[PDB]
Amino acid sequence: DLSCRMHTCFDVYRCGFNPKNKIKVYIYAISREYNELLMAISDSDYYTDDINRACLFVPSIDVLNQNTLRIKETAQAMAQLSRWDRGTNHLLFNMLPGGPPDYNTALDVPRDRALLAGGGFSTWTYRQGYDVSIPVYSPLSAEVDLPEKGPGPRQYFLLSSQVGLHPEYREDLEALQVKHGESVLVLDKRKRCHKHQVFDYPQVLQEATFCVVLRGARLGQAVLSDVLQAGCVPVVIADSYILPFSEVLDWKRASVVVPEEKMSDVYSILQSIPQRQIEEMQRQARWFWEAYFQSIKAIALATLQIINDRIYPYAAISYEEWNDPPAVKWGSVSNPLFLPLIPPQSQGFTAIVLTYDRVESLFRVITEVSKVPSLSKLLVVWNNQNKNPPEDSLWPKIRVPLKVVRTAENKLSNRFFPYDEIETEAVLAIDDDIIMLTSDELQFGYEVWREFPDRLVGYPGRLHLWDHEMNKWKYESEWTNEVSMVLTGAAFYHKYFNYLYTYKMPGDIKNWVDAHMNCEDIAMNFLVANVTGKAVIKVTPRKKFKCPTHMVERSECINKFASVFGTMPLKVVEHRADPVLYKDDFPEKLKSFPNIGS
Amino acid sequence: SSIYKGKKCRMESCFDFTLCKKNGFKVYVYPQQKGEKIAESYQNILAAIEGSRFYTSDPSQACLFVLSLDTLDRDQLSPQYVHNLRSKVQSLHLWNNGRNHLIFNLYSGTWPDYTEDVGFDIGQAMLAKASISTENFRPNFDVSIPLFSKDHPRTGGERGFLKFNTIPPLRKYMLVFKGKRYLTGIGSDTRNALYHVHNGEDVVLLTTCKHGKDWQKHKDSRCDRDNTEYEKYDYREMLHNATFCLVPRGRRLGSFRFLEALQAACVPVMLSNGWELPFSEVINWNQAAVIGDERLLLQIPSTIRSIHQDKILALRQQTQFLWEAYFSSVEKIVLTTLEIIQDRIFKHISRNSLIWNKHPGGLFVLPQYSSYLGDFPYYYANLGLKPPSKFTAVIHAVTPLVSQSQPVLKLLVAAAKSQYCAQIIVLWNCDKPLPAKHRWPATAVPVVVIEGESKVMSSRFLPYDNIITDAVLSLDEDTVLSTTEVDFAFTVWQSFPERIVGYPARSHFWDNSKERWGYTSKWTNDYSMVLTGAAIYHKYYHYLYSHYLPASLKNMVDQLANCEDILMNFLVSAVTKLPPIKVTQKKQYKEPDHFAQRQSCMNTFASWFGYMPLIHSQMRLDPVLFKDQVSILRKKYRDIER
Ligand SMILES: CC(=O)N[C@@H]1[C@@H](O)[C@H](O[C@@H]2O[C@H](C(=O)O)[C@@H](O[C@H]3O[C@H](CO)[C@@H](O[C@@H]4O[C@H](C(=O)O)[C@@H](O)[C@H](O)[C@H]4O)[C@H](O)[C@H]3NC(C)=O)[C@H](O)[C@H]2O)[C@@H](CO)O[C@@H]1O
Ligand SMILES: *[C@@H]1O[C@H](CO)[C@@H](O[C@@H]2O[C@H](CO)[C@@H](O[C@@H]3O[C@H](CO)[C@@H](O)[C@H](O)[C@@H]3O)[C@H](O)[C@H]2NC(C)=O)[C@H](O)[C@H]1NC(C)=O
Ligand SMILES: O=c1ccn([C@@H]2O[C@H](COP(=O)(O)OP(=O)(O)O)[C@@H](O)[C@H]2O)c(=O)[nH]1
Ligand SMILES: O=c1ccn([C@@H]2O[C@H](COP(=O)(O)OP(=O)(O)O)[C@@H](O)[C@H]2O)c(=O)[nH]1
Ligand SMILES: *[C@@H]1O[C@H](CO)[C@@H](O)[C@H](O)[C@H]1NC(C)=O
Ligand SMILES: [Mn+2]
Repeated sequence: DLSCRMHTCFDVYRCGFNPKNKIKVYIYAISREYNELLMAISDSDYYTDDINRACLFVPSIDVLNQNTLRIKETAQAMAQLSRWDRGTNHLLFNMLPGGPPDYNTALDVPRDRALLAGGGFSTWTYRQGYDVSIPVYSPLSAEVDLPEKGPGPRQYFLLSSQVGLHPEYREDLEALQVKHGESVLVLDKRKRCHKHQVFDYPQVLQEATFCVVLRGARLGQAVLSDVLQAGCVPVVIADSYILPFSEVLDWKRASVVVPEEKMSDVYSILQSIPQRQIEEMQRQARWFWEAYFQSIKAIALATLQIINDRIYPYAAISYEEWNDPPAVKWGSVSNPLFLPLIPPQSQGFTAIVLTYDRVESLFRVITEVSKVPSLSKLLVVWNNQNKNPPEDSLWPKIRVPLKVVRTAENKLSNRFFPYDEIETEAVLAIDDDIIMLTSDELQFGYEVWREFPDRLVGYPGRLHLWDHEMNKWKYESEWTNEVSMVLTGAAFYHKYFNYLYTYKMPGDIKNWVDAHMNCEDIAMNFLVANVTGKAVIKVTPRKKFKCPTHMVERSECINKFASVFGTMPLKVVEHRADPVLYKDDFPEKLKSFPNIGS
Repeated sequence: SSIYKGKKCRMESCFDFTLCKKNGFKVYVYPQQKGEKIAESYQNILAAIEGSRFYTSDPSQACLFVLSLDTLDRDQLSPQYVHNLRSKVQSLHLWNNGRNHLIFNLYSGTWPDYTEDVGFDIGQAMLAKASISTENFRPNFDVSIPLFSKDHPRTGGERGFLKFNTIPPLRKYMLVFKGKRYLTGIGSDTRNALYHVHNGEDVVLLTTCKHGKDWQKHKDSRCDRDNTEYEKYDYREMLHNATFCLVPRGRRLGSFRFLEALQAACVPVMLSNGWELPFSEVINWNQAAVIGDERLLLQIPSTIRSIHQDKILALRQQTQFLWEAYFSSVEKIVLTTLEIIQDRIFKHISRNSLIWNKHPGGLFVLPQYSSYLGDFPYYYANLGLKPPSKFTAVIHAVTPLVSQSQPVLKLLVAAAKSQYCAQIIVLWNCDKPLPAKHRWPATAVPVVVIEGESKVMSSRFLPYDNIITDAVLSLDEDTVLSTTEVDFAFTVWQSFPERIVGYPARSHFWDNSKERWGYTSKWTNDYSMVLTGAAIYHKYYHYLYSHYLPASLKNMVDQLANCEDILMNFLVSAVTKLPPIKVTQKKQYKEPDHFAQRQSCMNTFASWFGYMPLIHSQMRLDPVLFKDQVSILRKKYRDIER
């Protein structure tokens, strides 16, 4: 029944909510492909033994092949399953939905309400949020392991390798071949022959840039998996057909679809695709093959994941987790603070000051930070467990709240804890020996942070360089025309970065920095560049921060951190954000920040 | 096509593709008869289509027809319902059984058993209905539009509500609701069970039974208690103090509460089962809203508490983006509908899901330019791609080449010496003929000269096929630069490709003494416009200026021979929602009617956009060690100070 959607057909009384947002699948106690599918489902986390606690029922009946189905007997068995209950939450897998009399592009069994996962779906036989479109599994994907050919130019531009196409398709393809020649390599009747010349059928597909996929019957051909494996960008010229896993996969980035009527102009369409897009489409096709088309296990897992995402929409995996290749995933960013919002100056920032035996200079920090107009709250992290904070009469009188937090352990990570006492978005993490920053400089730093609230706006200027002689990264601190790090001696950053340091920093970087009591700013910059994807922004020309075996440790820190991340997430820029009208022949009163100079 | 020419209509059967058959995809609106009452909402929809770039006056050229009859309200009891519509639309000569017709509808159904009674026989026309159930929605044919009132802005924007993004992303409450409950009829089942989940601490579900005028007759014991608590809390103050805003089903599947939930930054938890969410064909709603089944109403607080902080942060930001991009005003909605229709004609020219569900959005990303995501300045981070290292220089010449000392010559060689330049294009828009080939000084990069067919200021922003780099260094004839300045600007652009990187910063402001926008060029402590006279920007903005903007604005720009840079900055700040980047301390990059024309242009552009998309910023990107007391042998960009 086509009028069968989740909100009415599906019975959500069976899987309401679980701490792990994974639906449960039960399998009743036969082609080898279906045996492999059942084995793949059984070894997954979705498998459960209790019938009562299950939400999806997958019968142990072969429905992939319809040429030898005996539809009446299969329907009788489906009814006889003794738990059919009008097919409320049952799932059926299919790959050849067609009939010798006529091909309906769907399974011909009654299946009054059951979920269907079939290879061939038209937009008329498809229920949007109910059915799932699965690839037509090709045994050639695993039978022959084609070498992983790198993306690049190919001998042929357009190619078509299908047997028994309709005569109109053959006529159009031959017309294209005679119109262009030496590029459109149309092939005819596991080996292909053009004209007395033989190509290896799995491997000829590796010799072409674009590959033609047509519809002869069942609306979905097994050649799509082979085309994806060979890496060529598939061209589907089926008029009304939805590509497998179109719900979660972005086929616009991995294929070209042209209508059957507009087939004679396919070459002009394909020539409009730039070569870079061709390489990206080839990479996406290979990724789709190795992640979803490779084996019956991958298809079954993808189907179960899609259905689980339908059942638990709030816990569905991301688009990038679906259609980004692992190389792209390592190179991707997925910035968490992406919304282009400019926080108002009515709010302010919270200053976290980490002090350790600098009481005389600490009050100087308090009276220097407190002079800025936009300070909201001052927070001091007393990290010394042997000396108590001075008397509350000794603390200076300031316009904003000041509170002191005792730390049970001596760690450099105590600066980066997400304290609930911080109510604002911005954090000014400043060391206890930072006095040279004027009020206007701090205000300018905050103002620049408002325009760039997803980065690390620091005042220290650092760099890292590559030592060719030693084949290792080298920490740099000399005044150079390149910045890769801004130290947390004076850093504006989102409190989400504190949360990330405390609960998401990869490896034992937090533990290692705590152990060695060094290199916390480097780790923070590394995390910010890894999660945000864009380099830090250094502000002001000021470089000196002290009015009155460590460096090799910093180099070792950089090397270890690069080892942990597996790459250098840091980026090199030459951005010294300055106030506009800086050092101009303008009156000082009208300037926004006429107190920056070093 | 004969079998499925009915309720099963699709775009490949009940839609004639041959009528567009070109890059020109036009929409036609029937004339109004000056004898029928028209609701303000349908009039706003019509005005938004007519003011669009899809609007044409020729029924032969267009491939999309819009009725002038009000089909928004089909409730027979509604005051805006129009009687005798079936015969009135069947008598139209261009109807053709409604083959390429878009019908806008917001309400349908009478008092008992509200259904999709559109009134007349639509035939083959795809209806952009508001509250569409899932089983009555044609997937690749119909467009599910939001339900909006008559007060929805025509062209402006509410600009969201989330002005702070603070962690943890939680607020005072967790679920909120305040709306009427119906004691008789259909559609109040999900609203009569909210007292079960209501707890009063973080799950506050308020209802009132006062509906119509006879609500007192059917009231029960519970209504007295519930109505007392109704006045305790304010609805507007309640949506702004909840991480999640419950959006249940009223009489119909949709409601005004969805858009208010999106605007208030609270992630909507929709309890309307079988609701095709607005623009669901292009928008992934798992990223901006929580879809809760009506049957599992008691488990809603548990499933809500199970949501993690990162998921909530993403959901809030995504719902704010969706509001600001697609649902903010009526023009946004109708343009989104038209573009969703357009993407279904040429499949190889379409917006991938990464375009709709990410900044800047599908409105500002036109696949007719390129379907490759790397050809846009917004998706570099989402891929593993770095900005291209080469740029193309376009020089706008309006004066004849009479002497070898003219600034256009020294500027052409200056850009060539840069290690990043790929080529130079000299747009010769002068009355005199083209100069001799030997007059061009020898350069490492090729130089291509194009004589403009139409000598208008909008020709400098055309998408020329001679530009082989994604970056464009746009210079005027009187632009004075050094190679170091170009190198620095391009390097700074390499970190911010989606913006405009240039020297001459100009600002805008509001003049209360005249109640209008004002253009400022004096040295101010802040800027929001850097002119295109010397600026680096992605070449997709050329296509955007050429196509996206209306013909009226570009024609006015051509007529006054001004305001091209202002309009470009308007478009860039609108697409990016970010301020432009000004680099270095360059205050003058050159050497009363101009200012008035610029200010009138600014007001006109603000009127067309519906708001001011320009955003202030008081920072500039200067080189490290600029005017710093270091030995001059260590700096890289020495000549910038000179
Ligand atoms: C042309 C001319 O006259 N130039 C003069 C400058 O050269 C001079 O600056 C001097 O430059 C030295 C330099 O190598 O950059 C600098 O050495 C140190 O500079 C910093 C001083 O604090 C050190 O930075 C520290 O590094 C730590 C780290 O994490 O690695 C941080 O934790 C500290 O917070 C940070 O202070 C830096 O490491 C030192 N350099 C090296 C190679 O170790 C000199 O101090 C400095 O005098 C200025 C000074 O007036 O005058 C002219 O401009
Ligand atoms: C952000 O940090 C993460 C780690 O927290 C980085 O992910 C890691 O990236 C490296 C570099 O590609 C991956 O190394 C590769 O590993 C595979 C085997 O897994 C190996 O075959 C390759 O030769 C290469 O060494 C590493 O696996 C990956 N880690 C994980 C868990 O995926 C990420 O790249 C960083 N992002 C940026 C922009 O720096
Ligand atoms: O055991 C310690 C020692 C120092 N610090 C703090 O770490 C920062 C860096 O110390 P500083 O640069 O003053 O001297 P260094 O130890 O880095 O040579 C200062 O804010 C100290 O208060 C700390 O948290 N724990
Ligand atoms: O206290 C309230 C209740 C509702 N509404 C508005 O009423 C509309 C939907 O609420 P209502 O209960 O009136 O309609 P229903 O939800 O029953 O369809 C939305 O625009 C709400 O913003 C409001 O402004 N205040
Ligand atoms: C809702 O938030 C506003 C802040 O904008 C606050 O003034 C109001 O008191 C809050 N509502 C309640 C019921 O506390
Ligand atoms: Mn120190």
